[PDB]
Amino acid sequence: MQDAITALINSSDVQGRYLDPSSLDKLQNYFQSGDMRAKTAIAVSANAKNIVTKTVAKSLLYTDITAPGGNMYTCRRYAACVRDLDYFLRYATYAMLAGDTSILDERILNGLRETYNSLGVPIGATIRSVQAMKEVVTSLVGADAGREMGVYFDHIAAGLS
Amino acid sequence: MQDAITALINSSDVQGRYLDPSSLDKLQNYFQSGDMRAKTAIAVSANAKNIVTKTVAKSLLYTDITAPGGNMYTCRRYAACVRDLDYFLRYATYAMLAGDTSILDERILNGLRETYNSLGVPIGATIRSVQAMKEVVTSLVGADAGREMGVYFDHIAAGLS
Amino acid sequence: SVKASGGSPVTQPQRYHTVPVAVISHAVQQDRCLKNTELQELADFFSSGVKLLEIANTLTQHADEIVLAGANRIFVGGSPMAYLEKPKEKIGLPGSGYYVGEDFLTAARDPLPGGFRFINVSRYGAVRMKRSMRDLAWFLRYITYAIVAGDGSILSANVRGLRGVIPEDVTEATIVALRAMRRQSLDYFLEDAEATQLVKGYFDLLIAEYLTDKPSNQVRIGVSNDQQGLQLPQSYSMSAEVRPKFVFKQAATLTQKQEAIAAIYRHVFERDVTDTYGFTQKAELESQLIGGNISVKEFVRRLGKSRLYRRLFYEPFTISRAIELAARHFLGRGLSSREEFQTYFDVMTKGGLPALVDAFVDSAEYSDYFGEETVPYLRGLGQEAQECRNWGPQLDLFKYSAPVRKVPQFITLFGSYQKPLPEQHPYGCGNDPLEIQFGAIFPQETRNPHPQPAFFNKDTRRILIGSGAGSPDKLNGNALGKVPGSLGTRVLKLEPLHGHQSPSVNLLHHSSPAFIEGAYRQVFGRSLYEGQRQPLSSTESKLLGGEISVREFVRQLAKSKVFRSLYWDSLYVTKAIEYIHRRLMGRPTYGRQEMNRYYDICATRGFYALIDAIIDSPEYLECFGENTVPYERYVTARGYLMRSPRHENQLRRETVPDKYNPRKANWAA
Amino acid sequence: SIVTELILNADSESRYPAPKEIQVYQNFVKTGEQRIRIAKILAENEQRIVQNGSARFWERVPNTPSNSGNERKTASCQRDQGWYIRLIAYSVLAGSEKPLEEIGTIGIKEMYNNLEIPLRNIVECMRCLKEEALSLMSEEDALEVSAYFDYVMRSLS
Amino acid sequence: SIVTELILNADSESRYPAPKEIQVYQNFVKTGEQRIRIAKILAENEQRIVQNGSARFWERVPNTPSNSGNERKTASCQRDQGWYIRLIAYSVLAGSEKPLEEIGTIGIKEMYNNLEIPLRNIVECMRCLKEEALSLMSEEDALEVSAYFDYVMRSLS
Amino acid sequence: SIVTELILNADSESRYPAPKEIQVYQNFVKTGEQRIRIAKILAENEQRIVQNGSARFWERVPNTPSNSGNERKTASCQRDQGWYIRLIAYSVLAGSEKPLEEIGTIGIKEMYNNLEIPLRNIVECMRCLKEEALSLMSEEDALEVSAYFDYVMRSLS
Amino acid sequence: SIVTELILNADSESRYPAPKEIQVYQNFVKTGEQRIRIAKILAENEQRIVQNGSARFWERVPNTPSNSGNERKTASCQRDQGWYIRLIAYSVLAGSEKPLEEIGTIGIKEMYNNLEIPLRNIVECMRCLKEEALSLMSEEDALEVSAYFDYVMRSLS
Amino acid sequence: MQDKLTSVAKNCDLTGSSLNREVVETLKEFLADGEKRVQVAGVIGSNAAEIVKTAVSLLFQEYPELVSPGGNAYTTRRYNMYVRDMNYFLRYCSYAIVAGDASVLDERLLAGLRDTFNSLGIPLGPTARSIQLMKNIVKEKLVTAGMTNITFVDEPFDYVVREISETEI
Ligand SMILES: *[C@H](C)[C@H]1/C(=C/c2[nH]c(/C=C3N=C(/C=C4\NC(=O)C(CC)=C4C)C(C)=C\3CCC(=O)O)c(CCC(=O)O)c2C)NC(=O)[C@@H]1C
Ligand SMILES: *[C@H](C)[C@H]1/C(=C/c2[nH]c(/C=C3N=C(/C=C4\NC(=O)C(CC)=C4C)C(C)=C\3CCC(=O)O)c(CCC(=O)O)c2C)NC(=O)[C@@H]1C
Ligand SMILES: *[C@H](C)[C@H]1/C(=C/c2[nH]c(/C=C3N=C(/C=C4\NC(=O)C(CC)=C4C)C(C)=C\3CCC(=O)O)c(CCC(=O)O)c2C)NC(=O)[C@@H]1C
Ligand SMILES: *[C@H](C)[C@H]1/C(=C/c2[nH]c(/C=C3N=C(/C=C4\NC(=O)C(CC)=C4C)C(C)=C\3CCC(=O)O)c(CCC(=O)O)c2C)NC(=O)[C@@H]1C
Ligand SMILES: *[C@H](C)[C@H]1/C(=C/c2[nH]c(/C=C3N=C(/C=C4\NC(=O)C(CC)=C4C)C(C)=C\3CCC(=O)O)c(CCC(=O)O)c2C)NC(=O)[C@@H]1C
Ligand SMILES: CCC1=C(C)/C(=C/C2=NC(=C\c3[nH]c(/C=C4\NC(=O)[C@H](C)[C@H]4CC)c(C)c3CCC(=O)O)/C(CCC(=O)O)=C2C)NC1=O
Repeated sequence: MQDAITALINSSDVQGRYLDPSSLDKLQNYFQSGDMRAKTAIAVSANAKNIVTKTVAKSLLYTDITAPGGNMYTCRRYAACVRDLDYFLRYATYAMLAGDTSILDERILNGLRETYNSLGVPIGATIRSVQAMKEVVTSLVGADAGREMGVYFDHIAAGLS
Repeated sequence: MQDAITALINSSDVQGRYLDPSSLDKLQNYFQSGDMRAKTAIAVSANAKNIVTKTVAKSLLYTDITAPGGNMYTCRRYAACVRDLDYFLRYATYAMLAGDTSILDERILNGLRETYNSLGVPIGATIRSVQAMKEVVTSLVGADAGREMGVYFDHIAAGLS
Repeated sequence: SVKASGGSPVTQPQRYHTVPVAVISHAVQQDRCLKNTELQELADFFSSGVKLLEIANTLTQHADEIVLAGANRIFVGGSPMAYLEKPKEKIGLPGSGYYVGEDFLTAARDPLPGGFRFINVSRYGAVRMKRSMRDLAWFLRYITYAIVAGDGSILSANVRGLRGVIPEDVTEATIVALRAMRRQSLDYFLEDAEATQLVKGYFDLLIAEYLTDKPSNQVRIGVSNDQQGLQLPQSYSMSAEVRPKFVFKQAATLTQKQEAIAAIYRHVFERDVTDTYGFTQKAELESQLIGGNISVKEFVRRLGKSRLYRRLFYEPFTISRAIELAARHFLGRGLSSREEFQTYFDVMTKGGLPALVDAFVDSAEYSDYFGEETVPYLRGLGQEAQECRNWGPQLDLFKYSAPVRKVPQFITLFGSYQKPLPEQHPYGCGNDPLEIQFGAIFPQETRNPHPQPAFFNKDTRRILIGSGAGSPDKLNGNALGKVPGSLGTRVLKLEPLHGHQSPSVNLLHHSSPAFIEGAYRQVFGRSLYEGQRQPLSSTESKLLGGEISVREFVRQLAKSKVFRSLYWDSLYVTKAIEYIHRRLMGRPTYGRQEMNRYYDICATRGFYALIDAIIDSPEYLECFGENTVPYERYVTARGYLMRSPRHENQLRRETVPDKYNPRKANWAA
Repeated sequence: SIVTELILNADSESRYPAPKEIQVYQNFVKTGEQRIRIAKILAENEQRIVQNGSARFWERVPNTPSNSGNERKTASCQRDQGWYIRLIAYSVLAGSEKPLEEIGTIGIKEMYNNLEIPLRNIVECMRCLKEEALSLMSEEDALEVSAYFDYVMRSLS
Repeated sequence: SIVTELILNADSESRYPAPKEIQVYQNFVKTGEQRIRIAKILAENEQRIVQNGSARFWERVPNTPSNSGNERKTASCQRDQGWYIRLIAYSVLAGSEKPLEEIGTIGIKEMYNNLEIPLRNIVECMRCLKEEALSLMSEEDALEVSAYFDYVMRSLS
Repeated sequence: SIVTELILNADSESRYPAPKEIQVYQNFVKTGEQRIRIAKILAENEQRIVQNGSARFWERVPNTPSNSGNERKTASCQRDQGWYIRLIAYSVLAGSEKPLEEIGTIGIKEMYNNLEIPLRNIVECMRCLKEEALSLMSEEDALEVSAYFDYVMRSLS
Repeated sequence: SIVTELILNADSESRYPAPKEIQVYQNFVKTGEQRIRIAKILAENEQRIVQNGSARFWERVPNTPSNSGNERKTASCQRDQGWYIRLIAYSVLAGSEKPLEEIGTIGIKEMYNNLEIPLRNIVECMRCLKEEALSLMSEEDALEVSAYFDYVMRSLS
Repeated sequence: MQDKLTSVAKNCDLTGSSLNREVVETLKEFLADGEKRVQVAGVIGSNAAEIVKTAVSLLFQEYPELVSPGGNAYTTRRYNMYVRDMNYFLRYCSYAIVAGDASVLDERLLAGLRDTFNSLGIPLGPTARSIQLMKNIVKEKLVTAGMTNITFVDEPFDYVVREISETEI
């Protein structure tokens, strides 16, 4: 994976030149935002289980997904979906700390749609769950940090689609 | 699409042999059952609208599916669900007439799960509706013809699950 | 029931051993050029090749005499050589020019064992006599093959287990005949003492291996209740290529230990990458292995938990692909079932990559195959009995291009095994274009490969989501469909035209340039560039003057060189067929019926005939007639889902208490 | 089979089988026993049909690859005759020419042109086989067998 | 980057970042201005560093391909020196040797052996470049630059 | 008729009729006597069927334009009933619903909406007519007649 | 919505909204305050409209499923009446019939045929609802409401 | 993999009909034949080698070109592979007879079988013929043992053929 600093370094390196002033300004913006990024990571790490519980409550409960014949039927499938949401939240936190979505593409989104199609996991339902998770995180950590985290949640949702 | 005769002919043809006495006995069984199959097809055709009406009444009506926010809400989605139940009934009748489930494999179940997951159609509610339709058809055509039609209804339901 | 396919890799199993093949295979599996000793072996084999050829030719020229000497030793009361059937040349095969034109008429014009009983030819039967004579000739032929190959493997793999396949009643007789043949063969040199030595050795090897009585199959016991047990005949193992197995011994010299360590690196990292990536910590590990503190098992466990392994085979991959690769790196095999993948996925979720490495290395299977001192090696075809369930994925995993595929190959196939046919083109997921406004975007086979073939037969019909577009009169039969991004009643329609000049301002629904631009935007997906409309100007005129209908205008647009260059010249043929069908018919093809029909048209007549076949189809007349520009009428499930990325309206989540005094116990003091 | 054709005809109109389809289905189901008997006759008499038809065919058309002194070519021609009798038996069983069309008629010209076998000779051989097969059955039994033989002959031209 | 290393440790261990890792991340992002200033210092003085380092390196090691009288070889050596200074500036920016390692250290020995460039000569040239880089930098700023120069030299050695 | 359907199906593929189509044609022409007998029964009893169905239908639907005191409206409704019985007889003769569909089903909703005749009432009248007509047919004769009555009723609703 | 209408009309010709379309858009957005007032009027008087229209409709058509002594059927029919008033309020807000068409007109016949509710009765109930709703607005306010009620009635006939 | 009882019990919850009359009737019908299924499996296991040997010999009688040079059963290596695979088929068919369900065949016999056979060039026609020969031999042995209602014994073999054979019509 590459983070924001490494992304700028790679952008400058393919041209064989040092970081131009605009790249330095982007780097300084990332350095200035690191404090709120760490604060958001702390909050999400402290409330991960609550976040996933609220996400499932407002996105998947009492629908046909949890009924027999749904994809969250039986406790094993329910726990598997909860584990997938835990993965999504943790790697969204990783990407928010890193300042870019490379980790999401490398560890999650590469072939996740194919795996879900093979297993019969509904893509629309999990996109809805990711958007509900974005709303839950925004409610927990505030507006600005919520938007920063929603950038990567939207990246996950787009990658699934 | 293959019926009973075509399936037996295929099995004999890959071996390059005429139909052996076992396959000939199976063919004679199919010919003997053909009269009952035609009677059941006539009975289901005569009562298709009533069968689907009773299926919807006993499996979907007055639930949260037809309530606002449900997948059978709005007239277009209600009509589409009724159309899908018509599809299932008609193709189950086709499969019963043919004495073979290959028509359902090639025209009903292929990509049905992906399509339903893409549209948000509840899979479990569809399976329960197919079970209700099988019960209605069995009550209409009797125990023996009902069980014969239920073979293909169960094939559809198992493909959906 | 099982429609999913993992693909069919091209495999060429070894049927026997040759000296060059054996030497080169041993060198290949160690990833280095030939040694001096191996090159000397090859040179010695090559320098002696002329003598081997002379020996084989001598045996071939006297094949009838040798087989007769063998047969006369065991057969009485008849002529055995009457039952020896020679191979027949296939003359007059089609295309050989044997027949010119359609005229076919003018083309013509050692002591016997105690109590040995001979075999009566007449009572033995024609079938068994032919069997026996062909067996003797076959034995001699394979002996000459073994002489030429420099290796008796072609004999050993094909006669061990033969006893009993040839009836046990005549095994003794067989031996007698073979010995007789041997005697006759030795009568044909009598002057070399080296060719005689070679012939004696090969005959003795044949007799000794044929005498083995029902060799036991090598059993591959399932490692868990989710894995099946299998058997492999010894002949298959003997004929297969040999794995050079390295065993680490603390008493071995430093060079041999370093060779074993290099083998460990080549297995775990797929290549000795240790020097390239500056794996300096390796030194410490190597010491702990050389001094005997840890075993090869612990060395491999520490390698799997190293930063080098994480950088190479964890960081670039998802969890599923990383598990699939670690299976090969720590077990020498691919995953067997989806239950095995589920257990390893749970292990990785609970503890991470080190936990997964521990689960692989600490397994009973690892100690069963590699123990503590044996370097892990690649298993697979020819080493042990293989499963069909992970055939394609495992064969692709053992290739060097395995770390280049990012999409999981095992969990996807294992999941799709349990499902009906997928929602995809019958020719594969790579034949489905992106359902966008313009551009033929297809999954490239060789770039980020993720093909998932399925066994679609010729009668499968695809399920398509109707878009709900069309004029209101051409509706109410399929009006229940609704797709985002569909211009419903906004179809382009031009009523046909029927001695005075027209008024200055005559207004239709669309102006003539607007209608022509709409037709171009539908046929080509987008507006062409400035000069690109030059070849079609006359056609446009004929549309404006009523000479041709909108159907003919569309046909001429699709037949233009611009359309051919955009969607036919640089496209895989069936990909072009599918995309052109989507552009002209407004829907994807249903299945292999239409695809086969259009592919046959493209094969026999070409692109223009394909355009004519699509435009002249009855469905085109039913849907668009003569005056309507085509429009999108159906989309696939994935194309529908790509246009619906917002689900916030469905997440509305899911009053007066129903109990008085809740959460209280009865009769509280 | 005729049942598949009826079901596909109904499906083409997105409707349950009409009375005409049901009547065709019921007639076919009634005749199934006679169809099985005819198929058994064809199966048990295949070899003599092939031999007599080959004799007549070589008498009528001596300039064929099967009559060029090549044992393999003769064996292949007689195997093809047996295969086509088997396909006609399949079609008799199924009540339609669908098995024969799918296995031995679609692409027959391309296959036999690749093999460089004249098509007129195959038509004559089919005619001889039809003549020898029709003699082994009653007229009503031969009514459909002749139609299937004619179908092969028409597809070869 | 140090951020990438922390996230990768937490990622491979399947856990959210530990409190100490978050503290390390915060402390690192507090030094962005200093790192940017040091990187700008390296960038603005790359030419003089290369010139003085090449002069000293050819003084200490005259028997080198750069000093063999070939203009293209000399230009390539100067470009290599500039590239390694650029990589060290990248490493200063990222707070870790990771950019320099990934761009110019993995397979450095194999690449330079393919070019028939002695590795000890490159080590001496890197030492001279480090000397001049430290000569025009503050004491506290020199720690990262000297450490990364030593990292390059150790990778070559 | 069904013969026209077979001919058009053969013409669509630009080929002579296949054995399945010839079999369908022969099965159809085999039942001409039965079809003519059914048509004769329908023609002879047309007025009785109309009268009985009208009585039942006016019992079931008292407030209908036919039963509204207008003699001309009653006569027109009974003429419509007779015409539909005639069209069903045509369809029985032709072996398919094509005559009924082409003469009195395509545009039936538009015609009866223009006349302001509620379609539910016409469906009920057709139900009564079917019940009266099927009582005169034997068990083997009622399949096609009932199917064509159902065809009219489905076209109306 | 009329805004979507204008946007899609512009998109059909792949051109920006013309000044005429912008004028239509401005006129529509400057009349939205009156549309909100009409929608509020429909929402507040929905129960009155439903009860009075049900009284009139049962006066005209007493023998209907909603008036057969079944409490749940009456509740469902009156809920449907309220739902259609709601959809008409949506259409008034949006400036076009698209909300009504997409939510309660496409497939309305199929849905009500599956429920076995005769469509003539629903048309009569919609007519009574339209009269009751129009009796609560000025004619200028009632133009669009009449149009949308007519749209509903036409979809059922 | 699942047996008949497990699949029926899980479907009882899946379909929402619970333990209704049709499920009870099917369960009773299946349990009526359980002892016969166990007996059939015992007969197959006690005579496995003879069944496979007889079937492969009859296969080489009906396909004499298989054992000729250039055939797929040419040489003892490929002959042994023939015998091994026919034993595989017989073993899994006996499993399916015991279980009363074809899921074992789907999961452990037919998953990826076509891919393997295409990779190795194994002809499917002779494979189907050998499976049918083994089925006929098993039926003969069961008739010899005195079994009467053994229709279910046909179900696995035929099914496997239908799964591996190519589509001809
Ligand atoms: C009752 C003894 C206890 C209790 C239960 C309780 N459950 C829920 C909600 C759910 N329960 C389930 C259960 C299942 N899912 C399955 O797949 C199976 C098959 C083995 C079962 C039994 C599920 C899925 C839900 C979620 C809602 C849904 O059905 O979609 C609740 C409500 C929780 C909420 O937050 O709404 C409750 C209260 N509560 C007690 O106090 C008892 C100990
Ligand atoms: C929850 C929001 C939805 C859901 C999920 C669900 N997933 C599975 C199974 C798997 N999920 C994965 C996912 C991943 N693989 C990766 O590499 C990553 C990146 C870290 C992820 C997130 C995998 C590999 C599997 C298969 C392995 C397994 O089964 O554990 C299931 C279970 C399916 C089953 O049939 O058992 C479920 C339920 N399902 C929903 O309905 C939600 C919308
Ligand atoms: C009242 C004017 C007429 C009438 C109505 C009636 N309706 C039902 C039952 C249902 N009605 C609906 C309606 C809708 N679903 C939608 O999505 C929309 C568009 C937004 C509408 C209008 C539905 C879904 C039902 C099913 C029941 C449910 O609540 O899920 C009934 C009851 C029928 C029954 O009990 O089977 C009735 C009586 N009946 C009349 O007589 C009037 C002419
Ligand atoms: C009714 C029991 C359930 C229900 C169904 C529902 N389906 C749709 C839409 C579609 N249904 C299909 C299915 C098929 N089309 C085919 O051609 C075949 C094979 C013959 C099948 C099985 C398709 C393709 C669609 C997409 C739209 C279309 O008609 O083309 C809907 C509407 C979805 C939407 O909003 O677009 C609904 C509601 N929903 C339930 O809740 C019931 C349990
Ligand atoms: C310009 C900002 C950047 C850029 C663009 C670029 N695009 C293409 C070619 C294509 N662009 C598309 C995109 C679309 N397809 C759609 O349906 C829509 C929505 C209406 C869009 C935006 C497609 C499909 C193509 C393929 C070719 C075609 O025109 O059909 C190119 C040409 C690339 C080529 O190799 O032909 C380019 C250059 N590239 C840059 O570098 C800019 C930053
Ligand atoms: C339990 C499911 C299962 C099956 C079926 C299976 C088959 C199988 N048969 C094989 C070989 C083989 N199989 C055959 C032959 C045949 N095979 C037949 O089923 C026919 C009866 C016959 C041809 C008509 C031959 C000839 C080979 C060796 C191929 C070679 O020459 O390399 C191999 C490759 C060698 C091995 O690793 O065992 C496999 C995997 N493996 C499995 O796990």
